[PDB]
Amino acid sequence: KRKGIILAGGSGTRLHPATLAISKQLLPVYDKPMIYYPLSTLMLAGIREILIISTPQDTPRFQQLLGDGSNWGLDLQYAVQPSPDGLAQAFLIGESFIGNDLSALVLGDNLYYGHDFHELLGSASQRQTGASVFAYHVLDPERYGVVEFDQGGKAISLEEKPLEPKSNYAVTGLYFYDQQVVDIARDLKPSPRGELEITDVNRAYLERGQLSVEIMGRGYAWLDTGTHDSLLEAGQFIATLENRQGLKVACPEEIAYRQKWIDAAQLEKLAAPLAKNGYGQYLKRLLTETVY
Amino acid sequence: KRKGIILAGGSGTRLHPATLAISKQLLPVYDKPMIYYPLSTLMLAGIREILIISTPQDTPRFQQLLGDGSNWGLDLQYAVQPSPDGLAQAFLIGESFIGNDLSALVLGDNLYYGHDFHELLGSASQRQTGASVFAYHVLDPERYGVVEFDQGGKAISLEEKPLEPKSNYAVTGLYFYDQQVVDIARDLKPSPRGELEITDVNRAYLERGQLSVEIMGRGYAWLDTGTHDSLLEAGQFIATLENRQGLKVACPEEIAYRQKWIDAAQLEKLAAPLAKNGYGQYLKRLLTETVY
Ligand SMILES: CN(c1c(N)n(Cc2ccccc2)c(=O)[nH]c1=O)S(=O)(=O)c1ccccc1
Ligand SMILES: CN(c1c(N)n(Cc2ccccc2)c(=O)[nH]c1=O)S(=O)(=O)c1ccccc1
Ligand SMILES: [Cl-]
Ligand SMILES: [Cl-]
Repeated sequence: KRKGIILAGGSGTRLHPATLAISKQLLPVYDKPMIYYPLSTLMLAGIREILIISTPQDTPRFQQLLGDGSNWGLDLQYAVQPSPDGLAQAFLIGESFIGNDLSALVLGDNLYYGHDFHELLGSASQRQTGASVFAYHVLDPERYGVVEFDQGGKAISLEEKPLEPKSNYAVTGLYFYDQQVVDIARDLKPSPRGELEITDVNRAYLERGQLSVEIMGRGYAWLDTGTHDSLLEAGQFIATLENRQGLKVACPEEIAYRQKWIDAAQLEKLAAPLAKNGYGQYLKRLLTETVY
Repeated sequence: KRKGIILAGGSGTRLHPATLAISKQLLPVYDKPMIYYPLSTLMLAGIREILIISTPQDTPRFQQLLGDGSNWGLDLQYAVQPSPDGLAQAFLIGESFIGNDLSALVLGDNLYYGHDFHELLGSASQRQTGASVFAYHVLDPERYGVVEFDQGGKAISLEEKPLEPKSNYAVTGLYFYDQQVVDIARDLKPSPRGELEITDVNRAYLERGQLSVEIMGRGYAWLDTGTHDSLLEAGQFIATLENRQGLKVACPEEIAYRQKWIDAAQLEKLAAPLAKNGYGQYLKRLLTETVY
């Protein structure tokens, strides 16, 4: 079975003053808190048992929003990150949560969208050995881990934030790991910046021949929310799809309902308190519409 | 083989004064003229032989932009629509262009986007009998043809712009027809509004048991450009994907290049005149990037 982890840590001061109010991942993308999207993403890969790592100060705030997840058929747990020592520390912090299980790590500020996303996540979640990551063509690969391919399409190198990228293929912030991830991670020492890097972990799988790098196609939307401009862009986007469709993106209640993790009576009950606004009215409509 | 048709007709005065300047389908969605999207859509379904129907006044303008299509591996032809007698008149006007072949009709102001769009269009283009259309969940099904399904998911009725819709499933403006389409069409008389309706044609296939209605999923983007607000929304959208990816949506040159309809020397030649701007630089980069 596969446990999940959301890294919803500090972005420091780089989005202040917006974020003096609350954590980045509490800020909304259009109509719902940023963290609903990566949560919804782990739910879509069929993952029910999730660890949220954030700062000591923001843990309670996430707790208040999300609880223990039992309202939605989930078991949500929390772990505090004291210092921003890199995202590969997620595995050490999360070491007893993980235990002997498989895992998935997602960034709390990435936004995914597209057709058959459920199936793309299934095929990486389905593999019970090695590691699986997604490469997505971007304008600015310097901002991310960057995968290099040989003429045959096989991954041959990874580099973290290179000043001179080998490709425009960025590694997305959504990752799948077998039971080897903790131990590889424990053998890491901090990078020149002073962080435990996810790229160093993925590289170790690569050298073992156990890294699968699947392409996320250009028909998928991968966005993030690292600047005020891009956050804004992300809101417009979702808003446009939602107002077009009469359907929501990353509605956790709906997803749990479609995963069969809660039933129509439980859904109606979550809808009860929110009946006056468009969101509770949306969850009520899902009881009596067939949506393909 | 399958011929294509683009209906890029009058929107009257309903977008004036923007459109006193030029036809709607000449207006740009972000960086390229509206008509590049439905053109690109027919190209993606593997269609090379295309009839553009527009007003007498706009035919030359389309001609000037697009030519005979031979620059892009296409054979583009033109036919004038004198009066706005409905979109089912496309088949009568287009009757000798169609001849004994299969066909596809697309609206000149619809925007499609998503993963495996190429494969969704292939599976309807592949069928050599009957008709195939796509139903897409929308907020406002009153604006469109609306398909009804039975508990099993089978189409059981179609209605044009109903005041009291049976579902939120709109029939998109992208349609595939066998050789029966002209004759069915010739048996149509104008609706109460005074138009030859596409819904009446699709209904006739439905009653013959020869209408396939495939769902276009919520992971696809279906947008249109009927109002100034929505046009604007469509531009933002495309712009967001393009600036994110460093990739274009509905670049006809690129598509013809990937269809193998033109070669790397022809592409370089189309790039030559546009070298100074971002678009010609984009076509040059496609000569030497591998894009999955
Ligand atoms: C639009 N997407 C989506 C989908 N596709 N669905 C339908 C669904 C729900 C569960 C498993 C497969 C499909 C849904 O109920 N809510 C959604 O937001 S999605 O696959 O692109 C998605 C799913 C979760 C988070 C972000 C996007
Ligand atoms: C993003 N899309 C797209 C794609 N997918 N491609 C790649 C491609 C090109 C030809 C056949 C299959 C895939 C492309 O070269 N240009 C594109 O705009 S698309 O399928 O959503 C599309 C294609 C044509 C018009 C509008 C969207
Ligand atoms: Cl794709
Ligand atoms: Cl879908």
